[PDB]
Amino acid sequence: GHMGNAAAAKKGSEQESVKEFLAKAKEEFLKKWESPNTAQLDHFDRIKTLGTGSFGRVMLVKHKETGNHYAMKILDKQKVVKLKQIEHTLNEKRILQAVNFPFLVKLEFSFKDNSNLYMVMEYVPGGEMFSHLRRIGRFSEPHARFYAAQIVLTFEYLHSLDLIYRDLKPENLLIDQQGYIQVTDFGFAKRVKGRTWTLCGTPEYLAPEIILSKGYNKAVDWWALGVLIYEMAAGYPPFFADQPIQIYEKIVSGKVRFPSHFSSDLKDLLRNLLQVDLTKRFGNLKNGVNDIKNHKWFATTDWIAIYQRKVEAPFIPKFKGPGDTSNFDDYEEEEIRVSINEKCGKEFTEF
Amino acid sequence: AGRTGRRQAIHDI
Ligand SMILES: Nc1cc(C(F)(F)F)c[nH]c1=O
Repeated sequence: GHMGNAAAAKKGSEQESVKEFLAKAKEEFLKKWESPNTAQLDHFDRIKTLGTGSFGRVMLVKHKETGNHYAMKILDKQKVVKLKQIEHTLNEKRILQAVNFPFLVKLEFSFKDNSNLYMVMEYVPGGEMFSHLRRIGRFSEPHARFYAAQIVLTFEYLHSLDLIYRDLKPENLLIDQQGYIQVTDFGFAKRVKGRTWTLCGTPEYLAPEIILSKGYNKAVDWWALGVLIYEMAAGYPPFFADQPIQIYEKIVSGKVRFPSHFSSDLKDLLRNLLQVDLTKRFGNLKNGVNDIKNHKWFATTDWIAIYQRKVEAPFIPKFKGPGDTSNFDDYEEEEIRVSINEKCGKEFTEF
Repeated sequence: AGRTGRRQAIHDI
């Protein structure tokens, strides 16, 4: 076989240890999910906008009492109601409260006021993978692999809790002071025991079954991992066009082309992740995540060492101080206006 | 030719 019978026994013991870990992690998650830390806006100084989206923005804030810096996501309640996003915003808060994993951003506070919802999370000063990747062009395969391994372990954790993530992309992956990945933006994360039906995500990263309005499962995250690995190693994603409709047509087609510098091991992995046929997609078969973890492209990956953060990272962001924003791009700064009248109170009773 | 800037999520197709 590929492994001697001893190496095979080591791998087996390793896989049983994973099951033991995930069983404990489920017990801890459920304790928090059933029986869940507020603050208020004037407890923080607002420093700088770190990112912007349809419903609001993320701001660097400084907690007045402690001097700690955080990233505060601000959502305009009226804009959230205007869409099927009420449920999604409640999903994000509830999931972030309850999960615990080294590569998942930690939520510190949440609160709401007349106009907005607020989630205050750990500030990750190394910046988005997105801007490092766009600056350097593409990551070498070892560098991409180090990040990919952290996503594989994070999805193994989330999926074991019946959580789908649904928005993997470099924009949502921050680099910490040790060069490891922090996954952010749980706005589309959801507890799903079997299938779900919402058309949501980011065009370049959507699995075909989402685009085709089919009920879908956690395998959409494994497709998205294929897109991410391709983009990290190529510098651009596999289904690449100026308009969403053109992107969707490429995704459904069942065709991918690879740069000539991709190793054959990488291409083989990607053909099995970017697999339209769900009966053949890695991560969706009888052996589950182990088809990915045991793939040749990951043969050098020490999964436990990655989890334990023992591996030297390929890139350490420059860090000048705890509130330094030099690794983030600039955004237009807008006033944070709070209405004197409560908006959408009944819709957000549970937040 | 494709999108090189930050990509926004979609809530409906
Ligand atoms: N820039 C950051 C954004 C987030 C967020 F979760 F996406 F909101 C967390 N921490 C950051 O440093």
